[PDB]
Amino acid sequence: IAAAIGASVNYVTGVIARDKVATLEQILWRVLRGNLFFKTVEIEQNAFIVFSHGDLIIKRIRKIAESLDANLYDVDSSNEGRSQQLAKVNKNLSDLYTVLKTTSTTLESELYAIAKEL
Amino acid sequence: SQKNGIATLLQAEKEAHEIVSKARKYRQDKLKQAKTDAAKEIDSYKIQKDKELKEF
Amino acid sequence: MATALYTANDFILISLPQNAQPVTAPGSKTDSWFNETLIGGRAFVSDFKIPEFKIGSLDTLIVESEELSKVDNQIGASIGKIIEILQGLNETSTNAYRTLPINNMPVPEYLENFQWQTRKFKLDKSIKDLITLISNESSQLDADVRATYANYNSAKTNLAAAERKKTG
Amino acid sequence: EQSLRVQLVRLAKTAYVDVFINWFHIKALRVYVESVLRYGLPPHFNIKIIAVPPKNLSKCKSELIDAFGFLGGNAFMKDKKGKINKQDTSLHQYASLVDTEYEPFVMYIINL
Amino acid sequence: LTPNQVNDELNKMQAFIRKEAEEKAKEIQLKADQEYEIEKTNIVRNETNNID
Repeated sequence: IAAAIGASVNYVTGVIARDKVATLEQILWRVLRGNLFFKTVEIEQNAFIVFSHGDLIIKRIRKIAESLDANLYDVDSSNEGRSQQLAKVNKNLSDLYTVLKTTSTTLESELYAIAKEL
Repeated sequence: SQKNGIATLLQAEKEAHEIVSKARKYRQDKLKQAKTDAAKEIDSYKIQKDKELKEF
Repeated sequence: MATALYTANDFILISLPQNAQPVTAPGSKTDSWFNETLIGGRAFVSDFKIPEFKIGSLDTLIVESEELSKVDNQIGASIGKIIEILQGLNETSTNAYRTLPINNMPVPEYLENFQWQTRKFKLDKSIKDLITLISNESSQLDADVRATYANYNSAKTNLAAAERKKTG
Repeated sequence: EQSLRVQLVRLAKTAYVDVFINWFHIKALRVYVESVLRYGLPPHFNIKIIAVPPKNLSKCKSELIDAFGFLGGNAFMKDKKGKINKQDTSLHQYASLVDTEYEPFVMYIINL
Repeated sequence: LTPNQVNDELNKMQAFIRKEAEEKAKEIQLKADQEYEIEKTNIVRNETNNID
């Protein structure tokens, strides 16, 4: 915070489904990219990994991340455009949730009319 | 050490960004200074020519 | 051992921080340890320290490592090909070029006098051009050996043919 | 053929001494550079090259691993100790390049 | 890891961040002292040539 609502510090948020492959990435990062990583981890429902890095080595960390398959992006959502980012992301997700429902209702209406007809 | 370590990173990055911006600030300021310190050399040479033109 | 044969001096290169301590022998300095402790006291430890060059940036540091790994292989490929040829002909020992003197000084001793040698290489050149320079010299020298060896085989073919005409 | 043969032996020894000096420079540079990258400080790093007597390589590799490996970090530390020179398997052979295992401190094994 | 391992890696980090910054900034202002001399000399010499 107070830096990751901007682009002052670089964070790489990401989801990964093996903490085991995350271990492999920490060894790699360290050998060729030194100790510029600070590695924090939370168990999620996936695993939340976070590497934190400079703003001029950004692409270098990404290559490594890409190759072992992680969703390490500097920002993982594109709804961004209100400050803080999270407020836009929450409103878009309120539109998303009801838009699937409405679709289901349409699917149902068509199932009732035409199963017998079919 | 979770927020102490990140605090270390965050502070370092602000501090790097500011030292490099200070050297860039220094370059802008010297190029403007060059424009200024060349403006002083021109009108001391011109009045030198004015002085010996007056002898004629 | 018996899974590998050695009969010539072998080397391990280490670099460690100068503040380090071994935990296999706490209460020792790294330098003191190499001589006294390490493999039954029979380790020969040699100087290999080199100073600072000029480093582009931190950013540049990354690019340099990658190249160094690659050039190290490539030179290694070349030196192996030269040795394989000298050995192959058996007009020079096959039993050396593992601990055959360089600058007519035994190889563990050569490394002991190795502190960053000068032939064309100075500590006031940039690191990127030393990585490049070195590799260009190595590739030229090997390509020369490959061409002269190539020529020597075309010559063997001609000598057999000609001989056959002379009495075959 | 006769001219080529003498030229070939003379050239190969002269080229060999120059490439030896060249190669060790990349190894010296590299180990220093890799230290600078992984450890940072101190700005001058303590580099030594150890000439090992024949057949005591296995013992050497182990004692250094035990002693210094802790500095590189516990994550970095893997056990796959041992060495297979025959082509029966390709495990048990350290190099930072492979994901299979890694060196746990800046160590290169040089085999002439 | 260990807390201890992690704190050595934290000092090392701020060391690397600092290294990048001095080394780049040191270069930028040295080139600027050189830009100054050349540039200033050039503007003057043009106008004095006209004055002559």
